[PDB]
Amino acid sequence: NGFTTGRRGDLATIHGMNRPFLLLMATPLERAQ
Amino acid sequence: FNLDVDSPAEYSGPEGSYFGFAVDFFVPSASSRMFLLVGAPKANTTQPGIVEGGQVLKCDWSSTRRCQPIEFDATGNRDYAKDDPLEFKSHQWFGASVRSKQDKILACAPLYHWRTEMKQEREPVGTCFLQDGTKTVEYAPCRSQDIDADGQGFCQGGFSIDFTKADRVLLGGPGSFYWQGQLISDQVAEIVSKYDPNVYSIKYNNQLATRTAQAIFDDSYLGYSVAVGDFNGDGIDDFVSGVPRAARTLGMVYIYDGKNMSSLYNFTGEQMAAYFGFSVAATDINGDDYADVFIGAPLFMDRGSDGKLQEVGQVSVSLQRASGDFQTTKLNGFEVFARFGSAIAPLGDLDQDGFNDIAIAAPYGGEDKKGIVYIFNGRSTGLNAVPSQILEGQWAARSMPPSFGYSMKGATDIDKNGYPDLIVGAFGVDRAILYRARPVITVNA
Amino acid sequence: INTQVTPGEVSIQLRPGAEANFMLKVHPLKKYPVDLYYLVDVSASMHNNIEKLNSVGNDLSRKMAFFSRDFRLGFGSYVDKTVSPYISIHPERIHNQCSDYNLDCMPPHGYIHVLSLTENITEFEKAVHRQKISGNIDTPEGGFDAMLQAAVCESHIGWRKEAKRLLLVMTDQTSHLALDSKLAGIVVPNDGNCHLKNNVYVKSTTMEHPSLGQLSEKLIDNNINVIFAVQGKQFHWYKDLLPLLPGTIAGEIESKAANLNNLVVEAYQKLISEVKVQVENQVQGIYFNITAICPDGSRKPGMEGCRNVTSNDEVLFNVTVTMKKCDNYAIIKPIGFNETAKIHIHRNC
Ligand SMILES: *[C@@H]1O[C@H](CO)[C@@H](O[C@@H]2O[C@H](CO)[C@@H](O[C@@H]3O[C@H](CO[C@H]4O[C@H](CO)[C@@H](O)[C@H](O)[C@@H]4O)[C@@H](O)[C@H](O[C@H]4O[C@H](CO)[C@@H](O)[C@H](O)[C@@H]4O[C@H]4O[C@H](CO)[C@@H](O)[C@H](O)[C@@H]4O)[C@@H]3O)[C@H](O)[C@H]2NC(C)=O)[C@H](O)[C@H]1NC(C)=O
Ligand SMILES: *[C@@H]1O[C@H](CO)[C@@H](O[C@@H]2O[C@H](CO)[C@@H](O)[C@H](O)[C@H]2NC(C)=O)[C@H](O)[C@H]1NC(C)=O
Ligand SMILES: *[C@@H]1O[C@H](CO)[C@@H](O[C@@H]2O[C@H](CO)[C@@H](O)[C@H](O)[C@H]2NC(C)=O)[C@H](O)[C@H]1NC(C)=O
Ligand SMILES: *[C@@H]1O[C@H](CO)[C@@H](O[C@@H]2O[C@H](CO)[C@@H](O)[C@H](O)[C@H]2NC(C)=O)[C@H](O)[C@H]1NC(C)=O
Ligand SMILES: *[C@@H]1O[C@H](CO)[C@@H](O[C@@H]2O[C@H](CO)[C@@H](O)[C@H](O)[C@H]2NC(C)=O)[C@H](O)[C@H]1NC(C)=O
Ligand SMILES: *[C@@H]1O[C@H](CO)[C@@H](O)[C@H](O)[C@H]1NC(C)=O
Ligand SMILES: *[C@@H]1O[C@H](CO)[C@@H](O)[C@H](O)[C@H]1NC(C)=O
Ligand SMILES: *[C@@H]1O[C@H](CO)[C@@H](O)[C@H](O)[C@H]1NC(C)=O
Ligand SMILES: [Ca+2]
Ligand SMILES: [Ca+2]
Ligand SMILES: [Ca+2]
Ligand SMILES: [Ca+2]
Ligand SMILES: [Ca+2]
Ligand SMILES: [Mg+2]
Repeated sequence: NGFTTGRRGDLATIHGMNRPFLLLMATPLERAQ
Repeated sequence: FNLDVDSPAEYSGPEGSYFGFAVDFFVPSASSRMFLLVGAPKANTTQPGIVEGGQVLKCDWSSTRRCQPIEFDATGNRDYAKDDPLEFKSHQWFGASVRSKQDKILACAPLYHWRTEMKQEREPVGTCFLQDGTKTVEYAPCRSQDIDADGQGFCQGGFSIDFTKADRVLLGGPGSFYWQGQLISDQVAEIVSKYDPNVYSIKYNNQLATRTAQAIFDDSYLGYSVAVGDFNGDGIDDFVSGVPRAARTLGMVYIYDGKNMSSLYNFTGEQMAAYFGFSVAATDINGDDYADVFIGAPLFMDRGSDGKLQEVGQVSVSLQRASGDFQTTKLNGFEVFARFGSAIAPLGDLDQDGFNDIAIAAPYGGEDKKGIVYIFNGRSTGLNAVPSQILEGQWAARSMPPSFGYSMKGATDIDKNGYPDLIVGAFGVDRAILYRARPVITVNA
Repeated sequence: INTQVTPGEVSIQLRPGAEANFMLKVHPLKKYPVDLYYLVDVSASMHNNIEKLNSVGNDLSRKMAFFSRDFRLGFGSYVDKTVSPYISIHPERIHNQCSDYNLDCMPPHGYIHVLSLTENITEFEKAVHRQKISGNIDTPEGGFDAMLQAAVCESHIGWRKEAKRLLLVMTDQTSHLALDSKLAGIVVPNDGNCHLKNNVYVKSTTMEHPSLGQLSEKLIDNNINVIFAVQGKQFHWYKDLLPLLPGTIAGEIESKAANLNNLVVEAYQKLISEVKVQVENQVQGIYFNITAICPDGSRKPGMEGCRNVTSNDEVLFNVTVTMKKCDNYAIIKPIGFNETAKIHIHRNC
């Protein structure tokens, strides 16, 4: 997803979601030690 | 003023088949007989497994009104694999555009969906069948290897067609490149000689076409209507097409050089949402040997006396001059909501004076909205802005409005009385009508 | 009987070549019961803005507690005509145009009426909260056909004759025109009736869109005050059409869309601070001449009338009826108002 041909028209916005992304899991800054 | 409304030659097709959506004349000089040509985009056919294909019924004038459908095609859907149809001919609106040279017939289908080769899809590319005497061919330059909504997948090729005087076919696809539009020109001398009944994407050596533009031009609808005529003195006809949603729905009209498809002149509308370029017809209305442009804007809203707006329509007349300029004049409709300027067709010389003539139709005008056609006469100055004759439809609306005046044709004498004639199609009641131009005598008291 | 437009009726006799006159006074009232309807575009492009409809429930009703005696709201959605080439006709895509992106998009629909006008704001919030988006292919979208359907169907939507009918059309793109339907085989002009059978627009797929003139006539006939709320650059497109559409307002929605309640309330104030008239004359030879007398005394031509009106402020229209040729009546009405003056012109030849 997100790599098929350049979609213009009404589908242009929808084309961008489910794009390959990152899932970050880190500790909060306020709970280090 | 000489067209005879006392004895109109009648015609009729099947009920509910849109008989008369497109009309023309057939004059094969070899056989020296005269035939009409009427399209029925909603007609049923003999094709197996196809419902509502479309028919182009060839109707005769010489006292026999027998309309025999031209067998442009008889088969059904060709297939890619087992139970994998390649094309979908059902509801294809075949015959919505009929154009005839002396010995050729070109009827196109704009709503012909097909299963693209790469993946199972339904792309309305459209196709055309060019019958040249005995040989019959298929013409479909918008179904290619590079198609999608991005490409010319939605081309709807064959929405508008015309013949150049130099044996070329000008084809207009409104929907390609996300509805920017496209024009395609190609010569018949190559359409016939390049047709393998087992090949779909055919490359034509001497084809001319217009390419992709920036994304701000979407929904322009270039090719919504085409016409031809010489406009830069070379002698070769030049491609005039109407793009009725350009410039924030103002409407524009483009003129392309007929030798290399290079832009020459532009027009532009003056009101938003007026459909400037809906109809285009290039004739020679003042008799100065220079072709003159006509442009239709059926939805133009015009200020009333009190200030209230009225949607009456407008036709723009633009007289070509020898230096590259255009002397433009406006011309407004007569009844509100009548869509004056829907159809424009040159008439030749309807009264044989020396200046060609023209006729403009208001399909939804008239009493009880049956339809009205107006007849204009040229002069040495230009068009004469008061219509000499008013042609009115005689048919009531059965389910939908009769739409008398949606399509019309002229400039060919079928009686051979010396004067050109006119056929009109009131497709909302599945009828076509032929009118005859009476000879004109000059009494010098 | 009439309270805001006086006189409500006039009987006059004229003879050819003569001119008469009278005075027509329009006094706007203090507070108006307001009926607002959200004709919302729910196409795929409008997906980021449907979620911003959950704030307009109570906030706006608080903003409009002083400008109105009571308040009502409604909902409704449109995308486009459901035929090729506007939607895809693939059997997988025909009922969910988003399927190639794994979305739970709702099946496309010409226009669906959702919630008839109600004073229960919790109902409006509930109706809005459960709403999904749809999709199609073309860049423009069929908004004008939905506008006509919402304007004409009266007892379905639930308009009040005693109210100040308002109609908000939330979109972000240009709309389809009348003759754009020829690409889809729709060559039947719109008839101007409305065809909601089960709160779904049945005839979206058989007759084409309305034109600007027909849309404007249907809007002004039903006393509808349209407030466009466009978001992208197409606000300018919706703005340049205002001269062609009397009695319509266009606001701009910023990217943050925090300016929606303010958009509605400022548009309503600008709407209530204006008076203008037109005449629907269907008699032969009689020409009406109307010059408006503003509270600042300006001699405006009346067709756009006097602006910047408030209450405690009566606006007077100077009329001049002519009698040019012989062979009914004419009704002169302030656009947006609920009362009309019926000039029962007698003619004797
Ligand atoms: C009648 O009316 C029509 C329509 O209004 C008009 O046609 C339009 O013509 C113009 C000009 O020919 C077209 O606009 C572009 O023209 C440039 C020409 O390049 C030179 O001129 C520009 C002017 O500023 C300079 O900036 C440029 O550096 C050059 O000096 C073309 O290069 C354009 O092609 C672009 O599109 C191609 C396909 O997408 C690209 O492959 C190409 O590289 C160009 O891309 C550019 O723009 C992209 C935008 O995103 C950008 O990403 C790229 O990086 C690059 O910058 C283009 O042709 C316009 O498209 C025409 N419109 C239509 C509908 O045909 C007629 O000229 C007019 N005729 C008369 C007689 O009035
Ligand atoms: C062409 O023939 C077909 C049938 O072969 C007709 O299809 C009819 O369509 C209507 C509505 O779509 C149905 O109610 C009928 O049941 C269909 N007919 C049959 C026999 O099933 C179609 O109407 C015909 N076209 C024209 C223009 O007459
Ligand atoms: C206004 O509408 C809300 C719903 O949007 C109504 O609240 C519901 O009331 C019923 C009882 O009749 C409960 O079963 C529901 O759970 C309530 N829903 C919510 C979301 O609270 C409310 O009753 C309506 N107002 C009036 C006066 O009836
Ligand atoms: C136009 O609106 C006014 C006020 O918005 C309406 O006047 C009300 O009429 C109802 C009965 O129709 C009365 O019960 C109210 O007391 C009136 N209110 C005021 C403030 O006068 C008027 O009826 C409306 N006219 C039409 C034709 O609908
Ligand atoms: C309202 O319009 C009438 C005309 O219908 C005006 O009457 C004219 O007033 C001028 C000013 O003295 C006279 O010269 C004319 O003879 C009057 N009659 C006509 C037919 O012009 C009247 O003055 C206007 N009132 C206002 C306040 O503008
Ligand atoms: C097309 O042909 C005309 C004919 O003279 C010429 O003027 C024009 O420059 C040509 N355009 C291109 C792109 O070759
Ligand atoms: C209307 O009145 C103005 C001045 O009050 C005048 O100039 C105009 O000619 C009049 N028009 C008609 C149609 O009476
Ligand atoms: C509108 O009315 C208010 C109050 O009467 C006044 O302050 C303001 O100046 C007026 N606007 C114009 C443009 O005169
Ligand atoms: Ca040329
Ligand atoms: Ca000329
Ligand atoms: Ca002549
Ligand atoms: Ca003849
Ligand atoms: Ca759309
Ligand atoms: Mg959209």
